[PDB]
Amino acid sequence: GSMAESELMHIHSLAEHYLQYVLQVPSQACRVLQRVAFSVQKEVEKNLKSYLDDFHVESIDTARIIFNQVMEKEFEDGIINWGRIVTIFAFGGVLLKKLKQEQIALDVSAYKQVSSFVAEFIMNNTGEWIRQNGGWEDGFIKKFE
Amino acid sequence: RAEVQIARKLQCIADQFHRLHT
Ligand SMILES: [Cl-]
Ligand SMILES: [Cl-]
Repeated sequence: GSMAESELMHIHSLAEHYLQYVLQVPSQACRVLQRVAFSVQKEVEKNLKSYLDDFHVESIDTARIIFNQVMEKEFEDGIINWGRIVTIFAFGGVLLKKLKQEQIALDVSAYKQVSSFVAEFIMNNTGEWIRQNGGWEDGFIKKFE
Repeated sequence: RAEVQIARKLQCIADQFHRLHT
C-alpha cells in the first residue's frame, strides 16, 4: 500500500542515481548496482553496436517506446531474477546515452524522464518479486557476498 | 529485428549473471 509506494520511490531513487552516474551528473546497493549495471551497458554498447545504430532516439517518447518494446520482449517468458533486473537499469542507461546524442528538443531533464519510465517498468514487472526475494539489501547485495 | 536481437542479448546476459551468482 504505502509499502508499494515506498517500494516504487526507492526503485526510482536507484534508477535516478544509476542514470546520473551514466551521465556524470553532480549507499552500498547503489555502488554495486552502478558497477554491475554499467558492466552490462558497456557489453551491450560494444557487442550490439550495429543494432543500436538502427535507432535514432530523437525524443523522450521514442526512448520510452523503444525501452518498453525491448523490455516487453525480454520479459515475455515471465522470468524474473536479479540478472534480469540489472539489465533493465542497463538498457535505460543505453537509451539515455543515445537520447543525449540524438534528441532534437532541448531537454536538460532527460535522465529524470527516463528514470521515471524505468522505475515504473521495474516496479510493475519485478516489484513483488523483489520483496519476495530479500529486497535490495538481503537479496540483491547478498548475490555478491 | 533489432529489438529482438537486443532483447535476446539482454536475456543471455541476465542468464549469465544468474548462473554465476547461484
Ligand atoms: Cl519517487
Ligand atoms: Cl540472479
